[PDB]
Formats: sequence, C-alpha cells, structure tokens
Amino acid sequence: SSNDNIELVDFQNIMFYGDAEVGDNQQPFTFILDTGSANLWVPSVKCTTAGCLTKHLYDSSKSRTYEKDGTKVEMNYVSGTVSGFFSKDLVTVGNLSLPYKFIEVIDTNGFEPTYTASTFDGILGLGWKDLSIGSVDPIVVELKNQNKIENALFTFYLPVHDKHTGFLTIGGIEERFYEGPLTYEKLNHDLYWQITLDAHVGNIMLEKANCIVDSGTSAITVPTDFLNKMLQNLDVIKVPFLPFYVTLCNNSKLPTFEFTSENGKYTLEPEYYLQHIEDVGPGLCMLNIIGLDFPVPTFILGDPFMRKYFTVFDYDNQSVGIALAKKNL
Ligand SMILES: CC(C)c1nc(CN(C)C(=O)N[C@H](C(=O)N[C@@H](Cc2ccccc2)C[C@H](O)[C@H](Cc2ccccc2)NC(=O)OCc2cncs2)C(C)C)cs1
Ligand SMILES: C[C@H](CCC(=O)NCCC[N+](C)(C)CCCS(=O)(=O)[O-])[C@H]1CC[C@H]2[C@@H]3[C@H](O)C[C@@H]4C[C@H](O)CC[C@]4(C)[C@H]3C[C@H](O)[C@]12C
Ligand SMILES: C[C@H](CCC(=O)NCCC[N+](C)(C)CCCS(=O)(=O)[O-])[C@H]1CC[C@H]2[C@@H]3[C@H](O)C[C@@H]4C[C@H](O)CC[C@]4(C)[C@H]3C[C@H](O)[C@]12C
Repeated sequence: SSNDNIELVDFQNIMFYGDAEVGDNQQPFTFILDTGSANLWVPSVKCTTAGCLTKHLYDSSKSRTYEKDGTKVEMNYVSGTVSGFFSKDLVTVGNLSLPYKFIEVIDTNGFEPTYTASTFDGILGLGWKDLSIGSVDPIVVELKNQNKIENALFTFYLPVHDKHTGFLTIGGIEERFYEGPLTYEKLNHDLYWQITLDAHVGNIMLEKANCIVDSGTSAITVPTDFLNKMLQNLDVIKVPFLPFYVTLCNNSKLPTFEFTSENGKYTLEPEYYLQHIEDVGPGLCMLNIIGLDFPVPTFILGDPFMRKYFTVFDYDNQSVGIALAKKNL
C-alpha cells in the first residue's frame, strides 16, 4: 500500500543511515543499510565493550516476542568483526513488522575505531539468503512471501548533503525518485547484488568487470592495478600509512568513470567521488576511492555511485535497476 520506506539521513556527506526497531516494544536502532551482506545485528545490553556505551542497546528481557536461540555467531566484514549469538524477535522497518532471526552482538572490539566514531548501532543486511549466516530469508523476500508488500524489491534514493534527505523504499518503485530511463542489469551471481559492466576511466578499461552495487561501502573500490594506472601522472599524493589519495579539488586531470552494459551507460564525474577536506589545507580534496583486489577484477559501486544514481534491487527479476537520481524532491 502506497510505498513503505525508512528515511535515510546523511552523516557528514560520506555515510548515510536508516532507523528500524527490534522487540514488540519497538526499541530503536540506527543502521548501516548494507546490500553487500545478508544478516541483521544489534548491540546487546550484555555487550561488554567500550563501543556499546555510546549506542542504543537491545534488551531481550523487555520484549515478550523475543524467542531465545543462543547459537554463537562471528560476523566477519572486510572492515571489522562483531560477535555474539542468534536471537529471534519482532523487526519493524517503516510500518512493516515480522518475526526475524538477527545477531545479538556482545563484542565490538573488532569493529573499532569505526564503531565508536560513527552514529550507527548496527548493520541491516539487504543481500541474499545463501550469503547469510544461519540460513536467514532476506527481510524484503519474507515481507513479499507474507503479502505485506506487492513486490520482492527495494529502492535506494540516497540523501544529498544540504539538498534533501533520502529513502529506502520497500515493495514498490516511485517515479518521483529518478529522472530519465530506468535500465535493468541482470545479476551475474546467484547470491550477490553484482552485475557485469565494461569499466572505462580515461584511456584504461576492464572488459566485463564484476560490479557490486553496495549501499554498505562508503567508497568506490577499484582493482589495485587499475588504480595505479588511473593515478599515473595525475598530480595526486597518497596520505602516509593510509590507502587514501589527496588532490587539488580543481585538478582537471581527474577522470570520469564510465560504466557500460548492452542497454545502459553510467558515468561518475569527480564531483561525486571528491571529499572536501579544507580543514587540512586550502583547496584540497580526498578521493573517495580505494584499491581492493578480489580474485576476479571487481568494482564496488558504493555510496558515491548511489548518491548520483537511484537504484532498484529486484529479487524476483534477479536484476538491479539504475536511473539518474532526481536532484531536488
Ligand atoms: C574513507 C572511506 C573508505 C570510508 N569508509 C567508511 C565505512 N567503511 C569502513 C566501509 O564502508 N568499509 C567497507 C565495508 O567493510 N563495508 C561493510 C560494512 C562495514 C562498514 C563499516 C565498518 C565495518 C563494516 C559492508 C560491505 O557491503 C562489505 C562489502 C564486501 C564484501 C565482501 C568482500 C569485500 C567487500 N560486506 C562485507 O564485508 O560482508 C561480508 C559478509 C559477512 N557475512 C556475510 S557477507 C569496505 C568495503 C571499504 C567510512 S568513510
Ligand atoms: C581488506 C583490505 C586489505 C585486502 C588485503 O588483504 N590485501 C592483500 C594484498 C595487498 N596488495 C594488493 C597490496 C598485494 C599485491 C601486490 S601488487 O603489486 O599487486 O599491488 C583493507 C586494506 C585497507 C583497509 C582499510 C584501511 O585500513 C582504512 C580503514 C581502517 C578501519 O579500521 C577499517 C576500515 C578501513 C576503510 C579499512 C577497510 C579494509 O580493512 C581495507 C580496505
Ligand atoms: C576465493 C575468494 C575468498 C578469499 C580467498 O582468496 N580464498 C579463500 C577461499 C575460500 N574460503 C577459505 C573462504 C572457504 C571457506 C570454507 S573452508 O572449507 O575453507 O572452511 C572468494 C570465493 C567466493 C567469493 C565470494 C562470492 O563470490 C560471493 C561474493 C561476490 C562478490 O563479488 C564479492 C563478495 C563475495 C562474498 C565474495 C568474496 C570473496 O571474493 C570470495 C569468498
């Protein structure tokens, strides 16, 4: 009905979070909404670590829909590890509710310093079942199976800093969120939001590259070889000890990413991957790009791509729909 959604709030023009609840008493948590994972976790009142002092914590004893599991789980992300045990309780996203298996986290030491530095309490996975720990049906799929929504799909309309808030819409496509044509790219993986695109950056290209559309990566990642070729004679300087590159914001050597399919063309101009850091010096920007090598040459089209392009994640049609995000409104 209409279209169920959760508001997306920009954090310092580099991350975005949405709020959902756990327990029949609707205990509120702030989440990274992560299309690149397939589990929900919240920090427990039983959490024994420094990071949890600054967070909204889940109290299973205060929920009468809580069902004990206790199966120990370690959740290993590329950027950190959280551990605890499975619990079952009511999960509410927008105005949609369902009983759900999630991880009750008691150790966040492996998630620092990012955890304490950030406003999110946990991570809400929007991936595929066979990627999940504990064989958990994805929230959006379950809601469709329960006839709580018209379609097993969700859309990302990211917030733009000082322009507009964003929305995760569950169960329907709103035309308000995108201008121009919506192009559907079929998945090249059984259990990941990953599509095939030719990647062109200036004179260098990777043919039929694996491209993950990842709401839960706050950067563009490119293969390390590709990045080394991109940055040759570009007048950019890497930060000592850190995989981040600094440039003059006005550096006209900075290239436009061009990603092409049989039916689509997506470009990402420097304004979409530049981060102003003028506290550090005059007219200096960081590139929101990092080198990351997968066994197959892979790009992560993270936050910076999804700031520019509205995205539809369709379980039933096993495709990602891409359209230019509407600027205002
Ligand atoms: C400067 C810039 C780099 C910034 N990053 C941030 C926030 N960070 C740390 C990230 O986004 N980091 C990314 C990340 O790990 N994202 C993660 C969420 C997260 C965020 C913050 C801290 C800890 C975890 C979420 C991403 O979807 C990644 C994508 C991925 C998957 C496999 C292999 C490589 C990459 N997913 C996972 O790591 O999930 C693995 C799984 C575990 N169980 C099932 S799959 C990396 C891919 C770069 C703020 S500013
Ligand atoms: C998971 C990857 C490392 C992948 C890996 O294990 N790579 C081994 C091969 C290395 N090389 C390609 C250089 C060898 C090939 C030689 S070649 O000549 O081919 O280049 C590592 C490398 C740099 C890491 C980030 C930074 O720490 C900054 C920050 C610290 C926070 O706390 C957590 C978040 C964040 C964003 C980190 C996330 C993640 O953790 C990254 C991407
Ligand atoms: C081979 C590497 C893993 C790292 C590696 O180089 N070697 C480890 C071998 C495998 N494990 C030891 C984890 C097996 C555990 C079972 S064991 O029997 O060992 O206990 C490959 C094999 C399959 C890959 C994932 C899947 O494609 C799905 C998905 C595609 C996206 O594009 C990127 C994210 C993700 C989760 C991929 C991550 C990573 O890229 C994997 C684990």
